[PDB]
Amino acid sequence: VAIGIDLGTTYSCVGICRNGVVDIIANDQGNRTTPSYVAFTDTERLIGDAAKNQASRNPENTVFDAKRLIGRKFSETTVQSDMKHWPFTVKGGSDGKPMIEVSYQGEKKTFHPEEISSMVLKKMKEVAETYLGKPVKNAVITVPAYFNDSQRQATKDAGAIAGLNVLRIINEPTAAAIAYGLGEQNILIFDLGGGTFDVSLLTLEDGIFEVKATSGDTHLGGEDFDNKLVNFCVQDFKKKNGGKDVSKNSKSLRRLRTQCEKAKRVLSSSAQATIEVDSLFDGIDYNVNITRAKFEELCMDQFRNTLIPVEKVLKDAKMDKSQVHEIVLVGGSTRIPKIQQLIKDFFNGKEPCKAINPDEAVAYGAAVQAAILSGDQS
Ligand SMILES: Nc1ncnc2c1ncn2[C@@H]1O[C@H](COP(=O)(O)OP(=O)(O)O)[C@@H](O)[C@H]1O
Ligand SMILES: [Mg+2]
Repeated sequence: VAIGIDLGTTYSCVGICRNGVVDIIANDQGNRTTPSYVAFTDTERLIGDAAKNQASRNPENTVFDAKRLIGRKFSETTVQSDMKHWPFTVKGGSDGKPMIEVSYQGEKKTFHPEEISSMVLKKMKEVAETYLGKPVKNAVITVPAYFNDSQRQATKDAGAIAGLNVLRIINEPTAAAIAYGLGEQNILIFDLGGGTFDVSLLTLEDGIFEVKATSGDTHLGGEDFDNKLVNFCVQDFKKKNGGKDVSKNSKSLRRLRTQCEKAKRVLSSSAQATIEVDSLFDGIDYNVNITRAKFEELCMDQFRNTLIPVEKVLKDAKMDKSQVHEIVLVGGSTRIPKIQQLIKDFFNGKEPCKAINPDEAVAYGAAVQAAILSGDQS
């Protein structure tokens, strides 16, 4: 028995390929993906939905973004940039590795990034075990195509810490292509997730995939679209509440961001949505209606700029966009209709591969590869 695990920047996903078909496994709360969050409380260690749902109440001890630190040295310039985002403490050890400091059961505990990720993997493992009713040990784990040897080995080590026999580390874009069962074929993976954007151009030759070029933006994702709605709501609240500034309270903002993300999802299938927060700031209730057009308007420049990395990978691959045989939409943010419209137009009306829920495709393909590596050629 071998599973496929997408260890995602913001959400992870686990699937299993049995008898040639892939079942993505929902977790305790019925969610087919699980937040890559770990929280420490006076009494318990929380992972996934429970961790994220409690983040606003305990930001200092709720850890996320471990993928941004795994396999890196603390001094790298990316860590210095990324950290003004994290409410949790990160320090450098003697070896120079990042140490995530939190409080757990009234005590101070430090964890390496791969130890945090091992906790997320262990959760996904248990999710599969509950669904299967039997233990699981073998697994394939995916990583971004640009991950280096240290980041990959640290991800493999996280698997071993979680009790998993890691059969192979594989590239996220190649997993997505495998999911779709894709002569030479030029394949463009457009992966717009919760915190990151990755564009990869692949070639399929004799059933063998080759990554020809990659680009993207490590700080463009759904969360940034949430923040445009948050900025709008902060200005709106000020206009109707005598200039009171909600942004000065971190809890209020986080409560507001949570509702902005919810409404954003609604706007992917409805023409408008409501953002509602009772007692948001002071004792003042907040309520606003957001149309798809206004949401699109607020994010247009960011939506438009997703195409610049697409042009770059094609430039680097010495390839004209008309030579792309398939466009694969990965990442939950590719559910936004305006994003899909921009991609299709850029590729002159070519319909993209999107039938597989975009936040599951990576786990989907990973599970396929896990089955094949287990001797199951079904
Ligand atoms: N229907 C939807 N419309 C717009 N965005 C969505 C929708 N569903 C999920 N998302 C977004 O997708 C993101 C998560 O994508 P995911 O693929 O899990 O990210 P990652 O793989 O980087 O962890 C979140 O920002 C979330 O808001
Ligand atoms: Mg993911």
